[PDB]
Amino acid sequence: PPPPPPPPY
Amino acid sequence: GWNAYIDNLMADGTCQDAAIVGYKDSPSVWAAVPGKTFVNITPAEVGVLVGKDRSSFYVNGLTLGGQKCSVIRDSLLQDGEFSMDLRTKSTGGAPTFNVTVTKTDKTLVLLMGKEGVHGGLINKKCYEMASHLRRSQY
Repeated sequence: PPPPPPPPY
Repeated sequence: GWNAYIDNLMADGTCQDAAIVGYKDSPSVWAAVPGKTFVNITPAEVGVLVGKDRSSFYVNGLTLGGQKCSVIRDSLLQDGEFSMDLRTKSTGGAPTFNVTVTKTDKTLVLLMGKEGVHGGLINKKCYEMASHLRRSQY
């Protein structure tokens, strides 16, 4: 998996 | 940024659906394959997944996105192997697929393989991504 994406929004 | 995880899981043509659902506080689909099934996962359905009854959906099964599935092996809350294996209850018709739901700290990674794909292949794929997610504090 790539880097952790931002929170939802 | 979550778009890349779905693309990642689907990149090798062995899967037909995938989703990352947050389950803490208010369950919600953070990213899912469009036009498919997991995109329609409901908070009630997520409720059953992380619920207290671990041997009741065993004879009555469960649904993900309206789709009825069969719990074949449940270890979602088990220390170490936080995974659950299901098959798609094609009670009607014929086509059946292997599904795996894996749990991390804030999410559930869901994966559905194409017709004929070996279950452990879907299990491996789902488990390693969630392993990446929890090491990154997710």
